[PDB]
Amino acid sequence: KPTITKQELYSLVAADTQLNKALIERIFTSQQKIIQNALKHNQEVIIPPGIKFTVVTVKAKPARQGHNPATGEPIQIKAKPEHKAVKIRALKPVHDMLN
Amino acid sequence: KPTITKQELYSLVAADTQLNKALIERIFTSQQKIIQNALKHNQEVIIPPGIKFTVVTVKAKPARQGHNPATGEPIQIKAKPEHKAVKIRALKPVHDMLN
Repeated sequence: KPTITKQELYSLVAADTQLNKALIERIFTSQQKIIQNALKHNQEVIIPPGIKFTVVTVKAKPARQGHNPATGEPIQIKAKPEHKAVKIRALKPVHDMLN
Repeated sequence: KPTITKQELYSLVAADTQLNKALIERIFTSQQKIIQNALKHNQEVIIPPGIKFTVVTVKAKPARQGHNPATGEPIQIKAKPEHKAVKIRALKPVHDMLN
């Protein structure tokens, strides 16, 4: 049994909720933007079925200096400066989802 | 800015969509029971806004003794048995949410 896509999820929800699949997708889009707007304001969000959205800070990687092993030619890497990233954490009900 | 509770999210979605909160809650309840039922059939599922749900077999890990790096306080870590676990991975839309 293969993976269940977002678009099949919408269909499965709509049939189980007995609601218009278009209204269903309106809901998740509203959630999607609320999650987005909060994170941008460094606000954390918990969504069903128990996932926590975090804003984490990523350390800067300095610019680096190397050589091609075969040809001895130099290669370089840009410095990737420190930035903000998004982490999700499975909460209590997601761990217990198999119980 | 404080964390938005799983319950506070419902209120915000209910206002943005102009749906009643109880209608919002029935949708996510249905989404939970579909995730839960598919994972218990070892089936993968993708949910908005871009999180993938996987069932993995986690190996047994023996108990170990850690240390608070700044004080040297010992901290024991209990042994985990061989268990099945729910793993969630963030996809591109979530990792791009701050962009």
